[PDB]
Amino acid sequence: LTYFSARKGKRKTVKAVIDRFLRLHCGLWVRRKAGYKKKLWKKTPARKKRLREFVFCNKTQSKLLDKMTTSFWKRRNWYVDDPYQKYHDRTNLKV
Amino acid sequence: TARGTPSRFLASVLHNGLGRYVQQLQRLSFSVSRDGASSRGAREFVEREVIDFARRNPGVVIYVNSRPCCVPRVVAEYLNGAVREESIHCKSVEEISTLVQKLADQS
Amino acid sequence: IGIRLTLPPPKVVDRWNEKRAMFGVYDNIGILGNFEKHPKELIRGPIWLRGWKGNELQRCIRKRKMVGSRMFADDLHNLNKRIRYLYKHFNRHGKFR
Amino acid sequence: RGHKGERQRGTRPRLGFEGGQTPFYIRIPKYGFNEGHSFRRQYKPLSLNRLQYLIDLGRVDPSQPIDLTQLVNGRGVTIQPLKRDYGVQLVEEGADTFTAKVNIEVQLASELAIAAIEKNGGVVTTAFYDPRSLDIVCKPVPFFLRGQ
Amino acid sequence: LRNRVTDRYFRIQEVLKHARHFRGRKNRCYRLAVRTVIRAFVKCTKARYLKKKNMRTLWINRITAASQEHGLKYPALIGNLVKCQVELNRKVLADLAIYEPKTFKSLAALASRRRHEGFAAALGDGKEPEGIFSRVVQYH
Amino acid sequence: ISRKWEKKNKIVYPPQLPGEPRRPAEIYHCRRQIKYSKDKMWYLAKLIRGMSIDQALAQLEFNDKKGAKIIKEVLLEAQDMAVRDHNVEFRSNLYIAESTSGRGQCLKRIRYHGRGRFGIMEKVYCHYFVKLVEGPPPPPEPPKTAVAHAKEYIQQLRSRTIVHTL
Amino acid sequence: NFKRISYAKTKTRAEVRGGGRKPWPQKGTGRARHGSIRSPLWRGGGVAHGPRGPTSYYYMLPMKVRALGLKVALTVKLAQDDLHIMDSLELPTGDPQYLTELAHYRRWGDSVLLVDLTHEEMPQSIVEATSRLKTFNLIPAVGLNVHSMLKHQTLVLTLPTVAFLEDKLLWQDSRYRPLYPFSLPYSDFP
RNA sequence: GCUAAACCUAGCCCCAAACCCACUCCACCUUACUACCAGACAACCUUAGCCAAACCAUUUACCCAAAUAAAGUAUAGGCGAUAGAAAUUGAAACCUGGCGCAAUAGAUAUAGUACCGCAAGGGAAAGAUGAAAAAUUAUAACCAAGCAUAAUAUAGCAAGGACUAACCCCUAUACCUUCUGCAUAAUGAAUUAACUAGAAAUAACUUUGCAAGGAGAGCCAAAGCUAAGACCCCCGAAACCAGACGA
RNA sequence: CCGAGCCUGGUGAUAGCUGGUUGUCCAAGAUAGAAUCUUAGUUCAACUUUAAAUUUGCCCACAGAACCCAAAUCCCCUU
RNA sequence: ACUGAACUCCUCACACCCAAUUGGACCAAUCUAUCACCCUAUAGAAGAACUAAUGUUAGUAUAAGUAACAUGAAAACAUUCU
RNA sequence: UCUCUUACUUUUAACCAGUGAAAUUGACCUGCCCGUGAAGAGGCGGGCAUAACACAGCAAGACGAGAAGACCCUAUGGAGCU
Ligand SMILES: [Mg+2]
Ligand SMILES: [Mg+2]
Ligand SMILES: [Mg+2]
Ligand SMILES: [Mg+2]
Ligand SMILES: [Mg+2]
Ligand SMILES: [Mg+2]
Ligand SMILES: [Mg+2]
Ligand SMILES: [Mg+2]
Ligand SMILES: [Mg+2]
Ligand SMILES: [Mg+2]
Ligand SMILES: [Mg+2]
Ligand SMILES: [Mg+2]
Ligand SMILES: [Mg+2]
Ligand SMILES: [Mg+2]
Ligand SMILES: [Mg+2]
Ligand SMILES: [Mg+2]
Ligand SMILES: [Mg+2]
Ligand SMILES: [Mg+2]
Ligand SMILES: [Mg+2]
Ligand SMILES: [Mg+2]
Ligand SMILES: [Mg+2]
Ligand SMILES: [Mg+2]
Ligand SMILES: [Mg+2]
Ligand SMILES: [Mg+2]
Ligand SMILES: [Mg+2]
Ligand SMILES: [Mg+2]
Ligand SMILES: [Mg+2]
Ligand SMILES: [Mg+2]
Ligand SMILES: [Mg+2]
Ligand SMILES: [Mg+2]
Ligand SMILES: [Mg+2]
Ligand SMILES: [Mg+2]
Ligand SMILES: [Mg+2]
Ligand SMILES: [Mg+2]
Ligand SMILES: [Mg+2]
Ligand SMILES: [Mg+2]
Ligand SMILES: [Mg+2]
Ligand SMILES: [Mg+2]
Ligand SMILES: [Mg+2]
Ligand SMILES: [Mg+2]
Ligand SMILES: [Mg+2]
Ligand SMILES: [Mg+2]
Ligand SMILES: [Mg+2]
Ligand SMILES: [Mg+2]
Ligand SMILES: [Mg+2]
Ligand SMILES: [Mg+2]
Ligand SMILES: [Mg+2]
Ligand SMILES: [Mg+2]
Ligand SMILES: [Mg+2]
Ligand SMILES: [Mg+2]
Ligand SMILES: [Mg+2]
Ligand SMILES: [Mg+2]
Ligand SMILES: [Mg+2]
Ligand SMILES: [Mg+2]
Ligand SMILES: [Mg+2]
Ligand SMILES: [Mg+2]
Repeated sequence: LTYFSARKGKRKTVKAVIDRFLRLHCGLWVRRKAGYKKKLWKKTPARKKRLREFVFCNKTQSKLLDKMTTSFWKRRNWYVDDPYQKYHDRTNLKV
Repeated sequence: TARGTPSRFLASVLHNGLGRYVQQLQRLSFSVSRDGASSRGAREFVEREVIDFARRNPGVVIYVNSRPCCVPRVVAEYLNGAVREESIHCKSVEEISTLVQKLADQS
Repeated sequence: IGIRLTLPPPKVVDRWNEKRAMFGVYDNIGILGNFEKHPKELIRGPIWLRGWKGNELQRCIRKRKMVGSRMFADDLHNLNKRIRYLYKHFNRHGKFR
Repeated sequence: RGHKGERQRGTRPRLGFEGGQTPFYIRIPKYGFNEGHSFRRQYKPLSLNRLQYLIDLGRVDPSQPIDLTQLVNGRGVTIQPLKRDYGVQLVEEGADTFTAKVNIEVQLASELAIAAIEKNGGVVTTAFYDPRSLDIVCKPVPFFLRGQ
Repeated sequence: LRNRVTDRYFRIQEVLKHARHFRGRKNRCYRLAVRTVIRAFVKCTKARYLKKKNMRTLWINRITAASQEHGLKYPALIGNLVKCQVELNRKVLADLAIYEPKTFKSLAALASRRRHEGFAAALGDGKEPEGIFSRVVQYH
Repeated sequence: ISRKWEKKNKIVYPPQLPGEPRRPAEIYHCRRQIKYSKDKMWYLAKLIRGMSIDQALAQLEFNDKKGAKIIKEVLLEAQDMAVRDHNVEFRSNLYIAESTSGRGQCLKRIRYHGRGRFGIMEKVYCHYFVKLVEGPPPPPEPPKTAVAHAKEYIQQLRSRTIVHTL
Repeated sequence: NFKRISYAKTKTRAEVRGGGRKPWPQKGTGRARHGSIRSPLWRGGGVAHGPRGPTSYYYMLPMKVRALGLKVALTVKLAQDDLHIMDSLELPTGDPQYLTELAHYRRWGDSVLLVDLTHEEMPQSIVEATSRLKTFNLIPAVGLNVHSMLKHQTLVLTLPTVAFLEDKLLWQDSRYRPLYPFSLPYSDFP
């Protein structure tokens, strides 16, 4: 996506995925489930909880997001009071 | 291709097999170079195993030119006068040995 | 026909002349010259590339940004057209998307 | 390139297009994950394990007051001020095997690290810096090459 | 131009060399020759099996003819020879029939006698002394 | 271009021995850039080839074509050259060995067709070549006789042999 | 390669003069369809995939890698005995005759490279002989390089140059990580 | 044997440096290149559109004043495609070279000539001796397609297996492309010679180097970092818009 | 050659449509479907390919898999 | 009972029959660095390879020596005649 | 015009001589019947035919030359008009 710019000759990120998603340094991605703020009256509690809970993404679209994003979004970041520091690293993963 | 290429019937020179056998390869003429990476095979050949080759085959005669050459050649002359020029350009030692041996075998 | 009947004249190549014997000298100057000069400023060439690597459109945008103001009108027109074609090609056309 | 069509004609669509179908990132809603990331405050970690390692190697002397400038001169931690890291925070890990007695200056500090340093007899002091202040601190020489 | 091929002459004249003897504009031109020379080579390959088969059929015809000249037919002759344990392939059989018809007459008489032994056996399989020439050798 | 035909005469054979066959004097001659079609004058050339110069030039004189006169003046010039500076005793003791035609360096013009289309006219120039040889003309080979057919057939039947075996 | 810069440029169908309009129509005539003159197919046309202007083939290897290259080059020289050391560049005669004579006597080789510490201390005799000659080249310690020492069949060093090279290369091997480039001052590095 | 074939120069391209141009004999804005008379005649205006968004209608980089970095971040946006900074930092030389072409190449150029067009405008091709031509000497002879030298012989994609023998015998449904599937009576191709069409990023893999560090500021990192390698074509519309040219 | 002229320029306009796509040799290799102003296309899946870490993969032997109203199949330790 | 294959056996050697796609080993010619010197080697680079685009240019063939074209008559070449 | 055509003349035409084009052309040594076959065969299978080579006529076929079908469909191609 815009593999070369006219002003600097570099790749360019789509801010859509920035607004929608989040990346962890492991390479994984997380997202808010669709349909979580619409038509809640007819949805049963279990369903709306499935919608409230975050979810990961399979590797195809993970690669899609990684390709369209730049390395600035893939770097390591040391934030304060970040609930995702527990998860920016991976533990007990073989093959 | 057969029809485009000539043809012949089998025939041995002078019926060599009946009486005493004679190597139909008369003469060899090596043309090698001091320098040139292509001529290293021939240079090491004449270093090591031309001596024992001549000892094994006294009937054949060998001449070596050892002059400036981009491609080393070997010429073979037979009793009929048939000539066979072969390029040993950048070629392995054992393969050169096999080649010269089959040329000695060839009529 | 493409072949030539007669040989060409022999190319004389004096493998020992000024620059062939002097070649490469003063390239580690930065390393064993207490870092007074880097080899990028040492080379002779255009101003839009002195120690820079880049593909076609990168070079084009760089040379219009740097030396574009000094450029002739026809050259700058052809160059703008070139960057336009290259932008749309690299970004819209090809495999791998 | 294939036989025929956009594949070898070179006219395949942009990345993330599913033939008019609403793309994945388009159908997925927006949520406030990464907002003000360019304004969120950052600090690089530092472990007491690494600090003891550097003290043992002797690149930074505990006899003198340790500062982030001495850390950056010892290459204990890299700094990227224009990447909006306002300094360095200590880490609980490494409280054991620690006998530095250091008069450490820091930006952020863990209570356990503070307790360990105070047990070993050292001193901990926090000090806030600006972005450009931190730049000229972690790289003093380039700032002095200007004359300001 | 920075890189241009110069040996086109040679790399096409090799094809024309292989196609020299053809007829018409094929021998002269190249694109008319390439489509034909590769065809000739594929036919040279596929002609080997046909050579094998044709020469086999020719030996068959010759042997059948010589047998009928002696009054025998090829299937019976071959069956009797195999029964009598003589594996003479059709090439040498035809060559023998040509260059020494006396030995071929002997072979045909042998085959006929073996047919007669086989007919006696068809009459009585066992309960009889086996044919002298139908007798077999056992290897171990 | 090429003009080897004129050089063909410049050669000089070495002296011949007393006790050897007298060599027959041969010469070449040609004319260049005639306004006529080679396809047309080739007929004249192969008519005159294989006979005596006199009979040839007679046929040409009485042939109602344009190339015939040119050919006959060429032959007369060749005859005169041969007698004057080629050591030819008898001017009439000549016969043609090789008479041929060839294309020349032509010119290209325009003819106009209808509806604005145009065609190209190719003005034709032709070179003419002849080789003369002294001595009587060689006789034409008569048709092979029935006995010749028969002996060829029987020698073929005798040359055939067995195939695909010893 | 790194200092190389190309200069080839070829004109494309847009850069070649003319060729804007369509020469003949699409459907009327029996000729093939063509959009303009100066396409790559036509004579006088442009190049489709050609050398696109003055290119750059610049790229920098790591300082440590370059140091190791120099180290191993003069190492293999020392090993193959085409290396030689002397106290200084001094000779009374100072002529190419004596220089080539000494070379042929000591069995150095056809091509020789001389190394000196700085650019100013080369005596008149040596500088004049080397300027008159071409195969016996001279360089300061700064200009030393694998390319020249490989091209020259022999290499010649002086003790100050040896000390200089040892210092620099061992400093590279024991080097400390950079924070700001070494062009600027440091506590220990001059 | 002719037709032909072969050449190496002219010159040109890319950079760098340096700022550059005009008879001053006559004539040339009336119908230009025409020696000589009463007019009141004067310019300062957003570019748009193709295309992309797989439609299209908001929108879609094209510069206007330091190279690198920050940064493709802050931001904007049918929050979609896509567009996109700044503060701040801060570069080190003379120009006379070419891993640029050598007559289908390279400037279109032997020339903006011939030629075509009312006009704007479009726009070419080629040449080759030798030290001396006040030496036309002179095998340089040998090579593309095309012919003649030298027509023809039952029957067959023109060949192969072969054969004593060229043929006669057995075998064998031209090529490419497209297509479920072509000898197919589906396309393309007269033939020779020359020109003519896969350019690229992260992210991975291989090879080196160093290593809790790597990199010759800036960036990355829970064995990573730096360098190299290799990876993504050509021809073609009807159309649209702006400005000139034409009764 | 006016359903609206010709010339120049944007302009190498675009084209999911047609054609073409240049040296040699070896190997593996046609594969369920969904969505799409989508059905001459594309994205994912599936299949195919390459390099690596690990171990079970395939065939399958008894038992086992519904009331309503057949050939076979799923699962499956052994071999 | 026989005939009957690229099946199988038989002597020798074996990487040497699939579209799209993908993975590998070699390499023509060129410049460059370095060698070599009757034309080659090791490395890098690229305007790096054409039996086909109603492909462009030039030449030459088939159709074809075909279609098509032309000069009123006589004579002294002065004239005369239709 | 026709029943129902004929005869004559000029051109045309054919022959001799001069000059000398185009569209087309994969290579061709270019037969018929039946059958098959991408469903209509000069090229395939089975039969038949068969000294070679021109000139002049015919138009049955070569799905003949010609013009990238205008009819119909498709294109998230156009354009005019309302
Ligand atoms: Mg195609
Ligand atoms: Mg497709
Ligand atoms: Mg498109
Ligand atoms: Mg020829
Ligand atoms: Mg068999
Ligand atoms: Mg243009
Ligand atoms: Mg236009
Ligand atoms: Mg166009
Ligand atoms: Mg050009
Ligand atoms: Mg618009
Ligand atoms: Mg700034
Ligand atoms: Mg030109
Ligand atoms: Mg030109
Ligand atoms: Mg036949
Ligand atoms: Mg195709
Ligand atoms: Mg079909
Ligand atoms: Mg298919
Ligand atoms: Mg078929
Ligand atoms: Mg057909
Ligand atoms: Mg046909
Ligand atoms: Mg058709
Ligand atoms: Mg079609
Ligand atoms: Mg060609
Ligand atoms: Mg590439
Ligand atoms: Mg529009
Ligand atoms: Mg009027
Ligand atoms: Mg129009
Ligand atoms: Mg008009
Ligand atoms: Mg296009
Ligand atoms: Mg395979
Ligand atoms: Mg389509
Ligand atoms: Mg199981
Ligand atoms: Mg087998
Ligand atoms: Mg095998
Ligand atoms: Mg395939
Ligand atoms: Mg080679
Ligand atoms: Mg090319
Ligand atoms: Mg072609
Ligand atoms: Mg046509
Ligand atoms: Mg056609
Ligand atoms: Mg005709
Ligand atoms: Mg006529
Ligand atoms: Mg008339
Ligand atoms: Mg009548
Ligand atoms: Mg007629
Ligand atoms: Mg005529
Ligand atoms: Mg023509
Ligand atoms: Mg039929
Ligand atoms: Mg048939
Ligand atoms: Mg038949
Ligand atoms: Mg018809
Ligand atoms: Mg038709
Ligand atoms: Mg059509
Ligand atoms: Mg559609
Ligand atoms: Mg539309
Ligand atoms: Mg439109």
